[PDB]
Amino acid sequence: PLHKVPVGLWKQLRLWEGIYSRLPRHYLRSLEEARTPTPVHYRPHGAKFKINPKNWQRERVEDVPIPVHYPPESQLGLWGGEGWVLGHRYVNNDKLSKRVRKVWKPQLFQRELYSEILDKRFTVTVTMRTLDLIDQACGFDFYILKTPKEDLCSKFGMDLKRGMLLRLARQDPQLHPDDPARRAAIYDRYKAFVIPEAEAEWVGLTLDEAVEKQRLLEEKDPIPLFKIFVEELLGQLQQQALSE
Amino acid sequence: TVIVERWWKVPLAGEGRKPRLHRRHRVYKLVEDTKHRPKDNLELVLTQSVEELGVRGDLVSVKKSVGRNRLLPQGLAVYASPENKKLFEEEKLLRQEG
Amino acid sequence: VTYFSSRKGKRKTVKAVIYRFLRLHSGLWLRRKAGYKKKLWKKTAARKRRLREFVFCNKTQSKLLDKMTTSFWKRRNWYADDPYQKYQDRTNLKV
Amino acid sequence: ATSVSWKSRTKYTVMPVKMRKSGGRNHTGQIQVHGIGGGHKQRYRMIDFLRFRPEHESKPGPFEEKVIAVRYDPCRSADIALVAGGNRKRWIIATENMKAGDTVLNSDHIGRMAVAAREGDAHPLGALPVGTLINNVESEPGRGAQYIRAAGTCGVLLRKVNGTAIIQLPSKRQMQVLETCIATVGRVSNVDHNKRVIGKAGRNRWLGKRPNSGLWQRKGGWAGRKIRPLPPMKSYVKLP
Amino acid sequence: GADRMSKWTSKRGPRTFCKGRGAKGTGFHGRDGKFVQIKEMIPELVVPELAGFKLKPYVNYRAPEGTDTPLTAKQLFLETAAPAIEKDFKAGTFDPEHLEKYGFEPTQEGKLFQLYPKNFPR
Amino acid sequence: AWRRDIFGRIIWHKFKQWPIPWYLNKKYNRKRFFAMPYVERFVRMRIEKQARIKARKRSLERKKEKFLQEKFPHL
RNA sequence: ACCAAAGCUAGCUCAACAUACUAAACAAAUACAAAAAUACACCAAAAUAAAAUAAAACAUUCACCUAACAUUAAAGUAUAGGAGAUAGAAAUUUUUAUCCUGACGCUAUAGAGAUAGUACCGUAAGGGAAAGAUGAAAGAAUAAAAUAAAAGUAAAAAAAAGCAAA
RNA sequence: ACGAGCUACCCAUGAGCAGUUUAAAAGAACCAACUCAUCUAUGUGGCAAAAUAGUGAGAAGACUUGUAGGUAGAGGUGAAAA
RNA sequence: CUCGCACACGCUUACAUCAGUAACUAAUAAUAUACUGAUAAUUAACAACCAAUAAACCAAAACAACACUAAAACGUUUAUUAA
RNA sequence: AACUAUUCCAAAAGUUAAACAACUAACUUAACAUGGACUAGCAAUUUCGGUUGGGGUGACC
Ligand SMILES: [Mg+2]
Ligand SMILES: [Mg+2]
Ligand SMILES: [Mg+2]
Ligand SMILES: [Mg+2]
Ligand SMILES: [Mg+2]
Ligand SMILES: [Mg+2]
Ligand SMILES: [Mg+2]
Ligand SMILES: [Mg+2]
Ligand SMILES: [Mg+2]
Ligand SMILES: [Mg+2]
Ligand SMILES: [Mg+2]
Ligand SMILES: [Mg+2]
Ligand SMILES: [Mg+2]
Ligand SMILES: [Mg+2]
Ligand SMILES: [Mg+2]
Ligand SMILES: [Mg+2]
Ligand SMILES: [Mg+2]
Ligand SMILES: [Mg+2]
Ligand SMILES: [Mg+2]
Ligand SMILES: [Mg+2]
Ligand SMILES: [Mg+2]
Ligand SMILES: [Mg+2]
Ligand SMILES: [Mg+2]
Ligand SMILES: [Mg+2]
Ligand SMILES: [Mg+2]
Ligand SMILES: [Mg+2]
Ligand SMILES: [Mg+2]
Ligand SMILES: [Mg+2]
Ligand SMILES: [Mg+2]
Ligand SMILES: [Mg+2]
Ligand SMILES: [Mg+2]
Ligand SMILES: [Mg+2]
Ligand SMILES: [Mg+2]
Ligand SMILES: [Mg+2]
Ligand SMILES: [Mg+2]
Ligand SMILES: [Mg+2]
Ligand SMILES: [Mg+2]
Ligand SMILES: [Mg+2]
Ligand SMILES: [Mg+2]
Ligand SMILES: [Mg+2]
Ligand SMILES: [Mg+2]
Repeated sequence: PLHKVPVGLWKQLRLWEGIYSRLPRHYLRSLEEARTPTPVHYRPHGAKFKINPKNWQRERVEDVPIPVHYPPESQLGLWGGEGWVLGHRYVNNDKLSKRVRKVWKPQLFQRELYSEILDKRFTVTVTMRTLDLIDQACGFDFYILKTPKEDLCSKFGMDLKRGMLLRLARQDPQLHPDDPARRAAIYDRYKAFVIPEAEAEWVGLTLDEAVEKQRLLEEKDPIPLFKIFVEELLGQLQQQALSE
Repeated sequence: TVIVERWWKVPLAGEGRKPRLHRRHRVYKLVEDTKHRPKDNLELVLTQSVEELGVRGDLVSVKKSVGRNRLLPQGLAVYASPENKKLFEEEKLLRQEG
Repeated sequence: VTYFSSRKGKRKTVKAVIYRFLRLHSGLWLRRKAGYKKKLWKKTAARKRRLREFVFCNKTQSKLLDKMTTSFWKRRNWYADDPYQKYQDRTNLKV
Repeated sequence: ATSVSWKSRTKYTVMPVKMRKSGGRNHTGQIQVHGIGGGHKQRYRMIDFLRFRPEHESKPGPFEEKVIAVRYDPCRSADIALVAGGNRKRWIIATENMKAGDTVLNSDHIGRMAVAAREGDAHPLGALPVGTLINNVESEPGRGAQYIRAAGTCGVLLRKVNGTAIIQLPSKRQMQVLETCIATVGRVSNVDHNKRVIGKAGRNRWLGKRPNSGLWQRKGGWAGRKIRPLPPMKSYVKLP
Repeated sequence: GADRMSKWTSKRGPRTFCKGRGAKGTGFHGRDGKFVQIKEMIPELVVPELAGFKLKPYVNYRAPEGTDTPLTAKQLFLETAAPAIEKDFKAGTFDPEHLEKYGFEPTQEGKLFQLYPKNFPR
Repeated sequence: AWRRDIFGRIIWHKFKQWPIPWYLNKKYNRKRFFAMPYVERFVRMRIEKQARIKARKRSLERKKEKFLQEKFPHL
């Protein structure tokens, strides 16, 4: 016999039933759409169409991402959207030579970075690509607000972002307690990214953490039947009092 | 960062279908190592006067080692960004005044 | 030869044929002679000519090539400017 | 699976402590070192290898200890001596002629006049004469003794340059150290340990030594008599 | 080939294997190694005087059964709290804040036998 | 509580009374209520197996009706 | 005349539909040596599938091979390949509802392994059976009723000479 | 994936070795228990998928042995007999 | 004619009493510790379960006087709390 | 190939002169540790052409 719905859709229809239904819509819409991550290891060709060199004919051409592995320790730092390339290689690059398994590993560095909005120095493992992206986006906090989830690739990056996004939507006074000058000054330049509060606490969440959170907002000790029966009784007694 | 390219051409799937991959599409040739490129420079705007490099309110080009690990942590410089640039446009206009 | 393909279940063509032979529509196959670019200084001009020819294959070879080649290659082709369009019909054949 | 090492006891005791041999196996259980196992059962005596160790941090000065008894040790080739002063006892490695009912000085104090060296004496290197025999030699000051502990071994103090001592290890290699490091003066106990004759294979087994393999290996290029110029001098002196 | 299927029991193992049959522990091991019983952990049977009362283990056959109505939270609310509540709302003395006079209990942790975590066996 | 055990079954876990709170408890801490990823495969199998059984129970009942209808055609 | 022989049921197979997809049953006990109410902790984790095989050997290669996108064509075409074996697209095209669900599928050596993952066999992972037939009634057993047909025997040992018959 | 309850080697923790000879508990000697397995005959679908009868070697040691643990197949372990 | 009584480990009712055995177990019988049924049964003093943290203790077991070398398993007491 | 050690270039952190002559370079390296090479160890994959008055040796193709 057959499953009525394809198994590929069993993950999706898992999210249409049960507690996942009661999750905030903006969050589910942030998980739904998977935007193609910025090319990192493979280098993309710009054109859609390319003239075949051998053939002399106009050829349709597509860009296929190269699978990259992210060890879990990459989720503790920020590696700049990159990771391990697991693959094979020919020796000497002659197609006729041996074919050999090969893995290319990113070069990692211990670097401490300063977050303005979070007023803190974090000791983080980053790549040279991360530093170039921070450089290019002109600030640490900039790089973290200005980059999509798929491009950071870190749970830690997403938690940093959740944090300073909250600090922006709240206008948290505890940022710089003594100097409202510094405070307004900093909260000023980042005014482009400011989002409401209901959105800001759901940004960097894994589906697990989300389901937990929603389970805790929904936590209620079932109401004693004495209450409900008392209210039914007061309803009936007030309708017996108002009819005469 | 290693930049890598496929030895075997991948067929097309054009409608938005995901490409159908074989094991032979896992064989890569190494086209570049970014770390081995001749390295670029970093452009900054100094907020104080550095010994060798220059004055407060100056536009300087250094090597990224010196800029990342000395100047920017110590608040001796800021990035070349436009919003940070207009500040020193104004500073240059109100300096030469008095 | 693949008689039933994996994806389509159709019958594949052996491309190694399609590069060295030519099928007229009559069923005759046409081929180059072997070794015609090889060691020319060492050969007679007569032999060289015999080599520069385009020649026809015997029945057995023809049937073999037809089996190794799908239907598409046996279709009637009208090419503009085609050298060989002159030769694709057969004439005055009493058998 | 996983085994825990027996080597956990935090507080120092003169009392013999019980220990578990493991023939050549690492903590995973695989054989790392071949040919070890099943000796006689042994207790272990904790040895204090820092010879200058002021009892209380209150009185820092050079102190003196009495040698109570000199005992055999199963764990090391040298013979060891029980040494008591103040309220405290410790096991130290015994110098050659050290005997029971004895007096032994432990001092960190250098001086311009050096010192007349007895046996049990522990002094900083800079405080000794330049021909002296030393054992239990520290590397970095405050570290504790590592070098020249084996039975009947002695190194020699060679010279003193630039607030630094240069000594000669029993392998006849030279070692450069600060002159602030402590050493004991003399040859280590039990000098005839060299000439001991193991009579029978059984005796070897008593020492926890399992026989060599039976496999026949042809000798390689590594084999022969290699005559190498003696190695350069090790310096534990960290230059600025 | 041993025995897989037959259930594991104290009769089966070595000397060192002692596994109770499921009676409940009445105490702890004390100082001397001797065992100490805690008078509180030993169930105290509460038995009424049966002698002066008339009921029997069986019932007369011609005695009727009845229409079977399972007790519901509602019926119990109507036999107890409803007369008192109606009496004090009709009199205007009803206080939605404190219902405790009607027998409602806000929290269970004060009283001896609690209903929800269920402090008593039977 | 409704929990998911090692085997991926959705189980009703009754609670137990302890003198110490749950994070300080060795023995309880070494139970796992959650499944690892491999378990997901087995879960699927379970479903399918179940589905089969139901599927051919249904077909049986259907069959039994037809037989009877040609044995007792009083309709 | 013995040994035997015959049933037609148990259920199964393949699809359709379908809601949606870990059944049933939970009082206690169950992750101490599972089924043992009760004491200060720890807890947890990921790395490319490989090869048999095809190439008449074997070394690059070798569809499918536990990753949703179907259907009609384009097309076994463009391309890719020790340019060998083989592999192989796309642009672009086509697809009209819902009911009429069943059977030129099996019938106890078949159909599920299944009366059962049981017995039994393995230390363990694991392997894994066989077996049913009276009648409306057996609350009709001095019991009544239709095959007596396999090999094996009995009823009934053998009598010169020979592929055993012609 | 599963296997070191057999066997190889280890780790913990226990247990055995009587008589005789010797200044001696000396990998000495005689000889039991104990441990092995020399030589022959039985046996060869056997009592037994390696035994029986005799006969032999060691027998305070590199000895035998119980219990609980360890090392795992690209491995382990090995007084090498693959 | 002489491998006996007990315990550990392991087996799990194969043990006990009464009855039955045409056939089933015993490599045959007789009958029964082993097949069948019914009914019972091993009772704790033995055994398992049965404290932590500090602190003084260098000093073998060998009839232990005292030693040998291969350097050796096995606890007292004092303090602090121990339902 | 991987892995284990070696050696080197690059990456990464640095450091010096304001360099020399007349009228930018050079050097540094604690533990980790990346990319690309080198030399070994330990290894991985695969194969033993045919004819032959049997095969082998010899001979031959
Ligand atoms: Mg030792
Ligand atoms: Mg010694
Ligand atoms: Mg040797
Ligand atoms: Mg040898
Ligand atoms: Mg079994
Ligand atoms: Mg027991
Ligand atoms: Mg027992
Ligand atoms: Mg008692
Ligand atoms: Mg092949
Ligand atoms: Mg073949
Ligand atoms: Mg082959
Ligand atoms: Mg394959
Ligand atoms: Mg090519
Ligand atoms: Mg070929
Ligand atoms: Mg298409
Ligand atoms: Mg069947
Ligand atoms: Mg079957
Ligand atoms: Mg017959
Ligand atoms: Mg005849
Ligand atoms: Mg064992
Ligand atoms: Mg004796
Ligand atoms: Mg002897
Ligand atoms: Mg014998
Ligand atoms: Mg005889
Ligand atoms: Mg004998
Ligand atoms: Mg003898
Ligand atoms: Mg002898
Ligand atoms: Mg074990
Ligand atoms: Mg192999
Ligand atoms: Mg091996
Ligand atoms: Mg050999
Ligand atoms: Mg049995
Ligand atoms: Mg009986
Ligand atoms: Mg019998
Ligand atoms: Mg090889
Ligand atoms: Mg291969
Ligand atoms: Mg040959
Ligand atoms: Mg041949
Ligand atoms: Mg010949
Ligand atoms: Mg011949
Ligand atoms: Mg030859």
